[PDB]
Amino acid sequence: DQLTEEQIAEFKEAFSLFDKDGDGTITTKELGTVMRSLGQNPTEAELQDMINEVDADGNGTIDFPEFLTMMARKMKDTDSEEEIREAFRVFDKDGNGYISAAELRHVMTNLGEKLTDEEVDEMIREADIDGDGQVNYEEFVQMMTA
Amino acid sequence: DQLTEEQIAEFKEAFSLFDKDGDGTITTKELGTVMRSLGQNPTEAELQDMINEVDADGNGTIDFPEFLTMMARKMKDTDSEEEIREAFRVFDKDGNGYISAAELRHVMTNLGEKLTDEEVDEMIREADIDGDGQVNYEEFVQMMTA
Amino acid sequence: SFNARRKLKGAILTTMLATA
Amino acid sequence: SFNARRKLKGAILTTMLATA
Ligand SMILES: [Ca+2]
Ligand SMILES: [Ca+2]
Ligand SMILES: [Ca+2]
Ligand SMILES: [Ca+2]
Ligand SMILES: [Ca+2]
Ligand SMILES: [Ca+2]
Ligand SMILES: [Ca+2]
Ligand SMILES: [Ca+2]
Repeated sequence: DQLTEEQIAEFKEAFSLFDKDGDGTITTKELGTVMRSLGQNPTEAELQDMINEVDADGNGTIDFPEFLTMMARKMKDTDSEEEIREAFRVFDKDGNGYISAAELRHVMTNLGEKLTDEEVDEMIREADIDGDGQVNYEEFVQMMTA
Repeated sequence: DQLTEEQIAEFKEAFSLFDKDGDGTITTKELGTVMRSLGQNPTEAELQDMINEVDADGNGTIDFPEFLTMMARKMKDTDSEEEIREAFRVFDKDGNGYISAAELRHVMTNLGEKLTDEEVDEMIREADIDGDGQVNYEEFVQMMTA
Repeated sequence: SFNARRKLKGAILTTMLATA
Repeated sequence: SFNARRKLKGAILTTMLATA
């Protein structure tokens, strides 16, 4: 059923974490910046490859539809769990199976987001189905699905 | 389940029918142009109202996410059938209950699209569940759902 | 190649937005 | 008002794209 207004806002939030200058386009420099913030080390040719896979208009940057297309391909076939587990590990830095409030704050700080203790606690609450104050792997998965 | 690559392309096609100059933004002038092509007669203040309902960044024009938001609101609650029936009537100009090939060509011509007889026949075939060579109301509905 | 399904869906979606 | 669900979903989606 129908793409929803809230779904769109979620995608727009993700786009804004890349598009830090809010000019409406994601460059290879912006892609690289976010990826390195998340502990990755892509090469220039790898960033170009990412953009070329979805650069429908050939202008060398990513616009909103092209960004959605990137996402749709990523989210398509995740049953191996390889990709989801890689993303979870970004957050679960100590590898203990639970994303703590401190761990979430680390990632949000790396992404350039200023948040209060109360804001981050509310984020945990959103994902924290079992109420234990931390986000496990299944809870993380459910945040993408849900 | 997940927004798909094809869904995105469908939305991008709709956006392009408005964004005829392909500059990535839909202006009130472009909105008006499409609407009048489809037999509507919006006033300037009505076009402004449409843009203001979704103009998150206040720049007076519609970008891709804002366009998706417009769509999502439209497509939200259509059970009265009022809106779908209005759109069907745009195509079913003679009111006989079936969108003919000629009727589809009329609308595509009005929208500024150059298409061959073969292309338009393929469009009919896509919607024409019962194989009668024309598109009825239920077939039209199913094209939005499907 | 021309994708008739995308073309017709795009036109239908446009017409829905262009409605009251 | 700050929407924690949107914020966390946006960050998760970003991290998924930023993966191999
Ligand atoms: Ca940018
Ligand atoms: Ca591009
Ligand atoms: Ca941990
Ligand atoms: Ca938990
Ligand atoms: Ca334009
Ligand atoms: Ca705007
Ligand atoms: Ca007819
Ligand atoms: Ca039929």
